[PDB]
Amino acid sequence: HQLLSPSSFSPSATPSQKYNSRSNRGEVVTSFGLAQGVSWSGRGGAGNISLKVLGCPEALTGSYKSMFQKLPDIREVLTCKIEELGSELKEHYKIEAFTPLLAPAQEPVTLLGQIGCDSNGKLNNKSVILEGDREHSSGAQIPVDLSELKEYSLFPGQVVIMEGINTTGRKLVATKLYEGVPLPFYQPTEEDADFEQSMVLVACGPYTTSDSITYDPLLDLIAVINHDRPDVCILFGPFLDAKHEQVENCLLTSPFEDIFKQCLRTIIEGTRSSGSHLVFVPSLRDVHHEPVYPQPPFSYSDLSREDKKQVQFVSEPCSLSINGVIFGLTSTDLLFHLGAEEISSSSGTSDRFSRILKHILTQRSYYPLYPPQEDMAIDYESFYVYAQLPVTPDVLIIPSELRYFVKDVLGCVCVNPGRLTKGQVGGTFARLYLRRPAADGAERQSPCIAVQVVRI
Amino acid sequence: QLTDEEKYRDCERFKCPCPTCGTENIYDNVFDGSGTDMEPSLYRCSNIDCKASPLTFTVQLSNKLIMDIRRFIKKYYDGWLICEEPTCRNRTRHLPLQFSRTGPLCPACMKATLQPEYSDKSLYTQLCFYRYIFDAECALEKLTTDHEKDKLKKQFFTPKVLQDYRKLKNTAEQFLSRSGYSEVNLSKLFAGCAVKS
Amino acid sequence: DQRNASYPHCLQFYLQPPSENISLIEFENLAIDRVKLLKSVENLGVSYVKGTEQYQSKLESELRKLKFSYRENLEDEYEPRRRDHISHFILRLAYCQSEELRRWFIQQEMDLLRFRFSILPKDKIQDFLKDSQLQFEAISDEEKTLREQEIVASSPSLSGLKLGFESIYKIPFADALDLFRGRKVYLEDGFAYVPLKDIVAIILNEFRAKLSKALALTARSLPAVQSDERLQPLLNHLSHS
Amino acid sequence: LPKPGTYYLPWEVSAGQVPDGSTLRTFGRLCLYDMIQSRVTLMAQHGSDQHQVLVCTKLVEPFHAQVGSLYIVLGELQHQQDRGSVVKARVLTCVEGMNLPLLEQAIREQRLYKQERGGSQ
Repeated sequence: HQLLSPSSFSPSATPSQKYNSRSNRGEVVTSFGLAQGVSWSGRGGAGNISLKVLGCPEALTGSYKSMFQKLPDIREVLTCKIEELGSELKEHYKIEAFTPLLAPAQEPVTLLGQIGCDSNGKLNNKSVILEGDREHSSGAQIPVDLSELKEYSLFPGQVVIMEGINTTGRKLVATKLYEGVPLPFYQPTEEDADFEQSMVLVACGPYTTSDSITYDPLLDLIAVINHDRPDVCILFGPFLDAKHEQVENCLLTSPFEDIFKQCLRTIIEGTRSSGSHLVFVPSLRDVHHEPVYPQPPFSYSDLSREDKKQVQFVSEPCSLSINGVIFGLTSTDLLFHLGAEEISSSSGTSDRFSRILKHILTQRSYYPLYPPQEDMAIDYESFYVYAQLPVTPDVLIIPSELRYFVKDVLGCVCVNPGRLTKGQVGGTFARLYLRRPAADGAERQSPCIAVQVVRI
Repeated sequence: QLTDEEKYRDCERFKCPCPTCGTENIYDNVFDGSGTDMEPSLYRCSNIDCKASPLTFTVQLSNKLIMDIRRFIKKYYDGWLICEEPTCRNRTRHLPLQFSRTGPLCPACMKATLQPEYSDKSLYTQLCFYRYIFDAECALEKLTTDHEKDKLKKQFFTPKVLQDYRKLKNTAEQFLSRSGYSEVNLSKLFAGCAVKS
Repeated sequence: DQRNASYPHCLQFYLQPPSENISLIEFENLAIDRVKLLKSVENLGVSYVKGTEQYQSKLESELRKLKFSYRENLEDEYEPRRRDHISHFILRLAYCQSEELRRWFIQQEMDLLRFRFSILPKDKIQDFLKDSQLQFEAISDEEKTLREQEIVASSPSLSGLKLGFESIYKIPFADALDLFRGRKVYLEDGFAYVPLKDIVAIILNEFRAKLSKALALTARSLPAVQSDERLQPLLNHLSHS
Repeated sequence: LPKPGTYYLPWEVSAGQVPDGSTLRTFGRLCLYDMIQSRVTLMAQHGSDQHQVLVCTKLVEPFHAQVGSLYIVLGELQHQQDRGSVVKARVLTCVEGMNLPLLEQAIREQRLYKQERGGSQ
């Protein structure tokens, strides 16, 4: 019952026999929490589920005028971000005043600025320049020396508060580096704790191999969802990858929008039997969508009345609330970019992934890196409006090309199920368990209890 | 006062390989040739040996057009800045925060001002060009003699050809209906008057 | 009902600036249409004598051709009034450089408003006066009979004891300049007594002239910020077309 | 010939240390431009406190106002009944990216040399 018809799109669909030759199906590579002795079963959407969108006071719902940018707007956005973060840090840390960058002095001073690189290459411990805020330093630049710093962790576009001695006003010798202050957690309400138990499935694209348009992994995932009967299903893009070999050469014989609509119809009609909730998160690799971050939601006007209550489309990125548990959804490969563009020094062994996740959490932004990667487009007004973290999410989801992992950083669970397909072989997806903890505990208990990364 | 040829002088011409013979077909106008050779650019392939009608490849042409438009949009949004100083020519993506009376100050020489490498005007002109070469109605209306227009409509421009041209034109008009370069905000224009809001 | 609330009357004083977003092509077309209408109004005024029938008929035809708002209909007049409003504001932006251009623009606008007012029904005149900020004062009947002979002698378009069934208005002498100039109104201790028709016509024209002059002077300080690369060829071409 | 424009720091002008009618030249960051009354408000940040300078610009219009840019104002100070003190600008030029600490150091050096030269009489 493959509603999607690869033969109807292109006459050159040859399935990858390697994927069909797999034999390690159902293997749980890794787990976390109370995942031992617990069977994974849900109500199949027959219970009570609440979905909401939070974040900016105006959630992204429609498109916007895009192909028009001016430098003063970008400068204003950057200055406002730097000033707000610096003011919050100063108020939290009880600092007296910020010395201007170009003012020389013989005594230790506290400065505020943005970490940047003076060259077009990667950052290193010898080419770091601090760029201060407009109000306090008129956007001046001054090289920074980290030879006297015991520990540090920097990437371009990071807002830091540094203390040191600036004798000449043209070079600063580092002596300290304040740590980021995470946002406060969400406060549950009476209705949030009313939900007893539910579990959520998460998967990310692409849904095909590198040599076929059969979408066999999509059918396997649909069958898995039907068998398991989960509560809420969240599927990431891209649904029609623009890096596919067939799509790049324009060998498809059908319009992109029609193919995407057929795929959506296939998914919805396959998952109707389970009765769960579906959420679709757009990605920048879709070939029939605007390549600008943030991204307006998907459009599909052929929905049935019943399917409206079970099929939902959200923006990219989106902060989704499920039964009072805040989720952080983003399809961008933040971890890969940050790892490629990060430098640090440690006196002992440390986890790079934990450091990157902590930097993401403490920057109060979904894309703290600046300048962005060479293959990304950002609309800075829309980015400043619709891409801000409201609060620290209880559960954070971020697919990436790196190795799958489940980690707890600063009380926020980070899950990276990874791609569903890796070249011509199957990948992995994840399943989450959500139980509201008792309110009699001394400290806030993590609602997420069990997470399993299941091979597909 | 500028003509169509002068207005779109710097626009990159659309090129699509013929699926049958593989040879590319450079498109620059609705009609190719002058004089007695009034023929749609999609009617015949460049290769005389090739007999495949390019009009049969409407879906492939639309897909290639979408890919090209996406590539141009991504190219514009990269934001490359080049120093105006002839002796500096600094090329960077990092926008300096130390502005001046005119624009950003180049950190390499500290005497000149950076300029965008690919301005929004060029991108809008490119999109308008990609709409222009697939508008058969305007091309027919531009014909001086009505008898020649009627003859061309009868011999070649069947309603299906007009529908295909409309589809191709809509493929670019969809992107063109989101640009902020063709939408004036009167609220900011008349923000200086507050006697009556 | 935003449509009728925004544009309830054909006559306007052009106080509220527009606040919506429009495309560039419509902007240019509106500017060109209003400049053509102004030139046609000037030519019609110069060629004929103000009033008559042929002049007003040709003006009505010109207004109808350029899809503007001149008459009063209960259905589908949002578009002409909106076009008139936006085009007038664009022309005001384009015509605030020199004294001569300001004088010409004010003259043409005053003539157009005078015609549109002359083609209006009486209750519509009262409603339009109420809608705008002007408030007038009517003297009592005792005062009216106390100064009947002087008003009749001045004869502000009144002949043969026609003071009856009329309302006499009291206004400062600095606002009745048109009538005050050529001994067509009775002046007493700093006030002018005017019959209804003359007071509405002349005082509305004068107040509109003063308000338009003040607002154009205010808008003169704006184009120092009009460094936009767009709208610049249009403004330059329209300045000395 | 107008009186010379001596330098004055914003926190000296805002503290009422300048007599009426004195000609002064100060600096600050633009914040507002009320076109109806042609009034411009400037602040300069000293430490953790903000001081304001009001400038009437009736003699320099038309004007291109940029919010958030440094300005240098030359004019005569006038005391008003309710609006405090307002500077009637004669020349108002836009400077962006000036090294402010260098300017203050130069001002103090000039004042010190003037005091030293005046100490012999």
